[PDB]
Amino acid sequence: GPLGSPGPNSHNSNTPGIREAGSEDIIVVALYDYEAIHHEDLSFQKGDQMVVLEESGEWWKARSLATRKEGYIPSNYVARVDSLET
Amino acid sequence: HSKYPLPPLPSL
Repeated sequence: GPLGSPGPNSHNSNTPGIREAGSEDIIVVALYDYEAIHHEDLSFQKGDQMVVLEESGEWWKARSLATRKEGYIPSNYVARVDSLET
Repeated sequence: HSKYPLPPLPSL
């Protein structure tokens, strides 16, 4: 009788830590202390920095750079770091 | 999210 020995050849695909690009991080400093006045809102302090991710209109969804939290924050209560003067 | 006409600006 004949004979045969099995043995497949597993494979896979995936790229490593390919170079990065396309940055984006709107940093805004709280112009005034905020403790989530209304629902759906993040709480911060006057001088706290947040990473604005989404900016629908006024309130933007930034992540507190203190607790790495995530929630909507008032723009009228923040000021882009690159929007500071003297 | 634009739901409220921004919060009431404080003093300092």
